[PDB]
This record gives sequence, C-alpha cells and structure tokens, in this order.
Amino acid sequence: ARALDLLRGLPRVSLANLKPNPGSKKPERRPRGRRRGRKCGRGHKGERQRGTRPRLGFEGGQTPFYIRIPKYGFNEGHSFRRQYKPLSLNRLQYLIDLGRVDPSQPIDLTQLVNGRGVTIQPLKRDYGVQLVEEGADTFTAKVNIEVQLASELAIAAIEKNGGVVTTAFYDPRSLDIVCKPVPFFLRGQPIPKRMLPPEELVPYYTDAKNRGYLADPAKFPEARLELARKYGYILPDITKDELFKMLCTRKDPRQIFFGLAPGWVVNMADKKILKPTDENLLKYYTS
Amino acid sequence: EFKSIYSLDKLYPESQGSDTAWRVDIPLDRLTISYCRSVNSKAEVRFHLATAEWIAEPVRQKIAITHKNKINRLGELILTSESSRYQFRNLADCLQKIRDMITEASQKLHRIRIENMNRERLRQKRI
Amino acid sequence: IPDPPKHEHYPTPSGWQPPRDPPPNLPYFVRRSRMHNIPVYKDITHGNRQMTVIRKVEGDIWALQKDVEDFLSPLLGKTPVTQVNEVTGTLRIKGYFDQELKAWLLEKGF
Amino acid sequence: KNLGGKSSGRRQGIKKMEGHYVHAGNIIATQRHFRWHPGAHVGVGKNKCLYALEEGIVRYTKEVYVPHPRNTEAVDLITRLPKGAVLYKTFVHVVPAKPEGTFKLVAML
Amino acid sequence: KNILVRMVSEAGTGFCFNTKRNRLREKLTLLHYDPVVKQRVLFVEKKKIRSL
Amino acid sequence: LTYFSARKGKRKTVKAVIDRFLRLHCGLWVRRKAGYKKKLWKKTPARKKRLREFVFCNKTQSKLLDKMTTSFWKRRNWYVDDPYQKYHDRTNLKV
RNA sequence: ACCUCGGAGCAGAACCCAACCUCCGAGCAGUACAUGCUAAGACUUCACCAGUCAAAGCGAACCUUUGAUCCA
RNA sequence: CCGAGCCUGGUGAUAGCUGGUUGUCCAAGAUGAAUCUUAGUUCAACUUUAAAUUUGCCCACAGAACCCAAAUCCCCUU
Ligand SMILES: [Mg+2]
Ligand SMILES: [Mg+2]
Ligand SMILES: [Mg+2]
Ligand SMILES: [Mg+2]
Ligand SMILES: [Mg+2]
Ligand SMILES: [Mg+2]
Ligand SMILES: [Mg+2]
Ligand SMILES: [Mg+2]
Ligand SMILES: [Mg+2]
Ligand SMILES: [Mg+2]
Ligand SMILES: [Mg+2]
Repeated sequence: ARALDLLRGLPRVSLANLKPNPGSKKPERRPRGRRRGRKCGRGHKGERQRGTRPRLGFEGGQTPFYIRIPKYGFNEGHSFRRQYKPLSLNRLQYLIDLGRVDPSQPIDLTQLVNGRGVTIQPLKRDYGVQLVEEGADTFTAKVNIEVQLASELAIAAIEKNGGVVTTAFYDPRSLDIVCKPVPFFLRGQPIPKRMLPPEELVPYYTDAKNRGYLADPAKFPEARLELARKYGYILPDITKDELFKMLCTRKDPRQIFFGLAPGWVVNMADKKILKPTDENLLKYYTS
Repeated sequence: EFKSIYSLDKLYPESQGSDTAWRVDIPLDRLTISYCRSVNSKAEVRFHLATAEWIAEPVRQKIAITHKNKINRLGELILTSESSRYQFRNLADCLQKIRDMITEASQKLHRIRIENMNRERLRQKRI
Repeated sequence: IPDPPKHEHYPTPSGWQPPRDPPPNLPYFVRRSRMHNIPVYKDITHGNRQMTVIRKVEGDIWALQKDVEDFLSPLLGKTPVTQVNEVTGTLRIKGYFDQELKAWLLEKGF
Repeated sequence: KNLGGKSSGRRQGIKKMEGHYVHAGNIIATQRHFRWHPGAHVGVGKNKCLYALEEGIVRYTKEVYVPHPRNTEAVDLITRLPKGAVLYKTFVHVVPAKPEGTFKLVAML
Repeated sequence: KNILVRMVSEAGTGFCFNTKRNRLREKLTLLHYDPVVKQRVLFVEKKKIRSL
Repeated sequence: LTYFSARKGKRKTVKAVIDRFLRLHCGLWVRRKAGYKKKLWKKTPARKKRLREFVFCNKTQSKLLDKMTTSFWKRRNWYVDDPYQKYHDRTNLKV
C-alpha cells in the first residue's frame, strides 16, 4: 500500500507522535471565563439554579400525566410469560448453507446455539426457539430439527423438504444446560432430568398436529399427510431415505442431551463419563 | 439408549415400531401450478376442466356452469390466490377453493332483478 | 467460524455466493466479513439520516467511490453524496442502497 | 357581584377557506348556529359542523334557501315574505376532484 | 329523582345493562337487544345500582 | 426517580409507569384513556368508544416514560401470542 | 365575597384575547332503551389530561355540562 | 444571648429564600395552561445544536352571517 510507503518516509512512530482520531475527543467544557462562567449555565435563582427542582415527572402540583392515566394490565405477569426466540426458515437455511449448522445430524437447541444461529437467554424467560414460516417458500434443506414451538407452515416446509420437526419442551434449568452445556459440565453436577411441561403446555406437546414430543407417534403419519394435502405437496417417505435413522433419532422426554442420560457426570478434564450404579440413584434418574 | 418411564414406547405401548411414526385426493401432478412474485405473492392453479378424470362428469358440468367466468378459452379452469406472502399459503388457498367448488357442485343483484323485470315488462312486441 | 461448504450450484438457496476465483483485477478489493458476507451495512442517525456503508475496502477507495457513483447516479438521478474514509477504508453513501450495492459487489465478484 | 364569564373561546369558524383541497371527512367549518349551510358533498354533524363527504376543493356560494317543510318556524317565516322576496344563504360545497374509480384490465381470459 | 338500575336479560344469559328510571316509578321490564342471543328479549329490573 | 440506588448504585424504574403504560419496542407508548371505566351511564356512545381505545403518547410523554423506566422494559420480548407483536415495529415510515 | 362550567359585551369582520370589569345561566332534566358495534378523515378551549364531529361497513329499525388517579 | 439550657452526634439537616460562582475569543439568542399556585415548577411557545427533504413567507383576484371601523384570514404569481 502507499500508506506503508508514507510511513517508511515519515519519522518513527513513538509515544510522542500519537494523536486521537479527530472528532473522537470532544473538548471539555468547564465554568471558567466570560462565556462559561458567572452563572455557569444554571439560570438565575429559583430551584433550577439552586439545583433543587422537583423530581422527574412532577408537574408543579398538577396530577402527573403518568399517574392520572388509569392502571391497566399491560405488563401483568410479564416476567412469567414464556418467550421463544424466533428462528425463521430463512435463518435456518442461511446457517445450513454457510455450514454453521450440520443438517446431517439432528438439529437441536444445542446445535443452533453452537452454530450461533440463535441466542437464548433463559434468565430473561426464554423458553427456547419457535420455528417461523418466514422463508418457507425458499427452504430446500432436509433437516431433523427439534424446537419448542413450530408454526403449521414451518412444519409443512420442513416436512415437504423430507425432514422431521418435533416440538420439545424445556424447563428453565434444562434450557440453560442445553444452551450452554460446557459451563454446566464445569459445575460438576450430574446431568439432571428434563422436567415435564406445565399443565397448560401439556396439551400442546401431546398434540400430534404440533409434532409434540409427548404426542402419540401413531398419529404422526396422519398429521403429516394432512399437512401435505393442505399445502399441496407429495409427502416423501423418509423411511426410504438413507438418513432415516438420523431423521428418527429423538432424545427421551426426560433426556437433555442426545447420548447422555440423566445422572451422569461429565469429567471433561480426563474425557470420561461417570455413571451412578446405586439402585436408588438409578431409579431416581430414570424417573 | 436411555429410556425413562415417560419414554414414548411406555407412554403409547400400542405404537412402538419406529416405522409406525413414518408409515404413509386432488392430483398435484395433474394440476399446473405457477408462482408470480408480484407485499403478497400470487399462486395460480390451472387445469383442463373437461379432461379432469379425477372429477366426476356431473361435477365437471356443474363447475363449468357455475364458474364459467374462471375458465380460459382453452377450456382450462384457472384460479389464483394473492392473500399471503407465502406461496405455500397461496397454493393452499387455491386447493381449498378447488375442494370447495367440487363440494358445492356435488351439493347489487336487486337492481339487476328489477331491471330484468322491466325488460320483461317491455317484452311485449310479437312479430 | 467454519468455511462455507462447497455447493454444487450457486447462488445457494439462502442466496449466498462465494467470491469468484481468481479475484477481480479491479484497483480495489472488498474483503468479505468473517461470516463470509458482503460488508455492506445500513446505518441510521438522528432517526432520519439513512446511510449505507461499504466497510472492508482495500486498495483504491477512490476508484471504488467513482464506480459506486457511476452505478448509483442512474438510480438516484443525481450523483450520490458520499464520504470516503480512506483511513478506515470505508465508503459511506447517503441513502439506503444495501441491497443494490450487495448485488453489484456480487456481480463484480467480491 | 358579577361571577362566571371566564369561559374561553370555542375556536370555531372556518377550517378550510375557499379553494383549499379537502379530503373526505375533514371538518370544513364549525359554527354555533348556521352561519354556513351544507352544500354539495358537505355533511352536518350533531353540533352543526360542516365536514367534507368527498375529496375535492371547497367552494362558497350564495344560493336560494328553501327549508325542509317540516321546519315549521322556517316555513312560517317564508309564509310571511312578500311575493318577490327570496331568502338566500351561504353554502359550502366540495367539488370532487378524483373520479370514483376506473376500469382496469385484470385478466385476458 | 332518578335511579340507575340493572336490567337483566330474561333470556337466561348473564347479560345486563344499566338504565335510568324514576324512583317513584314501577319496576322496569323492557325489550332490549341481547348480543349473545342475537335477538330482542325482555329484561327485568333486578336491583338498584345507585341513586342519581 | 432514583438515579443511583443506595444498594446497587443503579437507576430505578418508576413502577407507576409500568402499571399504566405499554411500550412498543420501536419507541411508542400505549395507554388507556382516563375515565374509561367511570360513570359510563352518563357518557354518549361516541364518547365511550373514544374512551375504550388504546392510545399513543406524545414525543415528550414518551421521552419522560423512557427516562422513568430502565432498559429492561425497552427490550425485545418474544411472547407466545402477544396481541401487540405486530405493533412492536414500524413500517413505511418516512422520517 | 369568590374559587368549576357555559352564554353575551369589552373583543364590530379567520382564530385568539384580562379584570376587584358589565350582565346572564348550570350543576340536570325529558326522551328512548340500536339513545348499538365498528371505522376512513378531521376539530380541539392556546400544553397534557380531557373534550368534539364523522363517511364507509355490520346490526336493529324506518335523541336535545360537568370530577382524574388510587382505592373500594 | 431561656416562649424552653448547653455540648456532641444525626449533620455537609433543610432552605421554592439571600449572597457567591475564577482563562481568551467568535457565533446564534427576548415577554399561554395547570399548579396549597402566582418569590417555584411541569407542559406549551420561544431558543440552541445536529440531521432529513421540500416547499416556506410575501401575496393580488375569488372566498369567509345572519341577528343587529382600522383591519384580519386564505393563496396563483412575484
Ligand atoms: Mg455570554
Ligand atoms: Mg445570584
Ligand atoms: Mg426562575
Ligand atoms: Mg449505527
Ligand atoms: Mg366570554
Ligand atoms: Mg389543542
Ligand atoms: Mg446561658
Ligand atoms: Mg444548603
Ligand atoms: Mg451576535
Ligand atoms: Mg391541589
Ligand atoms: Mg415559591
């Protein structure tokens, strides 16, 4: 570059040559001199020069605007509402295309987070990911994806491309562990059980039309055929697909990770998995 | 593989085979579907009504009568949906319209009525 | 960040396209972002000043500015107003042209 | 001993002078009593405010006033006029600007 | 004076609406449109809400 | 309000605002009209319809509410079936 | 004595204009019980709060002033 | 120095009240509503800065009420 040649010509760069980028350092304004002194920009007498003007929102005694408006339950229970980060099929296809999400293996929340396709904040009442139909008309990826919510159209697109989608619930603790497993493994605790959905969410995850992970698998072919009929595509028989085993793999309802069972301890330091053998512990972790 | 008391096999013992979850009327091959990215897109479904063997003959006749306004000069019924940004939903609407037309075939106008009545009242001259 | 997998056909269903090989012989080069996307970004200030920034430019940023002005004047009808940050190697154009500039840079093969 | 009388003005009067372009529903003039009468494509509210019923140009004209016969007091007032006399009033009209629609080619069946 | 009273639908619906009737006047029975039923039905005065 | 709390040193939220106003993420504040539940028997149907409406706030009112609430209340919330999901963003807005 | 709201003059002709200013009036009634629901576009008491008008549409039919929030 | 002692502490009490508020230089910059409120404050108006894009002021003709003047409003041009 010509800039480096200019450097070669110029004096040595040292700590005596350094200057901040112009425009990055505003001058400091302080109350000395004619223009900034005297009353120092505070006005003349009154509470505003004395520095004691009333609180924010006080209107001089008139009933404040923010108090004369009636209370309404706009934000009632806001902190207990479940939140689901949207994952559009556009974003999913983008991730698959750039190789940040491998469709050759089951796609769950862990894989999405590892590919950085979605950011989950369990502390902010994120209960997982919801599939979003946006980008359905251009989705051309065969994928086995596990999500928490799924729109009918998103399910239709996933299935038309020959893939499988299942809606799986996660309690806040299991969700935290799934999103960031490595910190959990460093906590040194046995992998906990995945709790069941709350009573209100039970019907959703037991319904086959949602591909609920607790729904009767006998009803899945009927629902898939119904979607294929409704949206005018021929349902591909995934059993014939050479990735049928992958498309079928589903973690157990009480399982957080695909190949790890509740109660196991992951010793990452020496690449081992300690498994309890006590009958009571095994019964607990299987229940 | 791990299995808990809530495993699917235990929950629904009747359906336990893996193939049970994946074991599979308008002919989509017979229909001709086109998409126009016209904001909502548009999906057009057109099919030759007369040669629609998948539709009964009386149903074809009743459709050709009731919906003659949607039939091209080539005798092909054309119908479109433009009510969604998703061509999936547009095509779904078109297919549902086809189904509704078949079902109904199986089983402002006030001023027009008045003016036609007046035409018939004026209809008095006989060669 | 993984290198994007080789695809048989481009553009990819999401629309992504790798930079052509060999690189174009233009006086300037626009390096892709670490995500392997074109570094063209919308920007907004004051709630009404809409700008588009071509950020990772190497070489003759002034040649790039001339090319951008030529490409955009017919769209606007007037020569677009721009700022060439020769230091940071960026080009800032008044108005939103992110999609058009992305398509144009793809055509040029960056 | 004189109380009250501190009521503020009602800010009434013409909101759209002649020639002003007016969209449907715009209030043209608010009056306490009928200073201006509704003309063509101009409606009247409960409170005798004039609003545009179509999108167009506001015009003010003077026209002969023939009240609704059910308006008994006005009819009597007319009954007391001499033969040549004709009452007049100021009327507000909206001259509609655009046509109410056009026929477009949709499909070349 | 007048009193605000709660006319309750005689159609069995939980629908009620408030009317104004003179205190000295007899209890009110009135035809009114019931949204749930979607039909005009009788409403009977149940209780006095307030005195106005 | 409290600009620096005595226990955390943080800025506090005026919960009276949270009990009354909905913030749309784009920067708009929605509210109910005052008196919408008061003495409806003496209000005309048009007035009742006007009062039953959800209404936006001024620029200065919105700025005041923004000052009186903290950044937690000004985040994207992806609720399941939020009735205001569509209203959380602006479209076709020129300046 | 007054404190809120409204009408007239001051303030003659878009709007707006004070007072211990000159006068007057009101804290509702009558009516019906679509005097319903929705909704373009507007007005606005110089802020906000509040207050007005309203096409189209749906539904029956074929109206002319007082006060917030919280709390119950 | 007692209509309620003195000292220390809370305490840097509080003060819508008075006083004070320190380099140079340039630039823009002036007269309603509510309020235990009129010695204050909040909103407006004005004002300053930065930004966007496109009309802004002046403005003739035409136009703006019956009852019972000076002027004003409105806007093609310029
Ligand atoms: Mg000075
Ligand atoms: Mg001083
Ligand atoms: Mg002061
Ligand atoms: Mg930025
Ligand atoms: Mg007066
Ligand atoms: Mg106003
Ligand atoms: Mg002593
Ligand atoms: Mg002090
Ligand atoms: Mg100067
Ligand atoms: Mg008070
Ligand atoms: Mg004071």
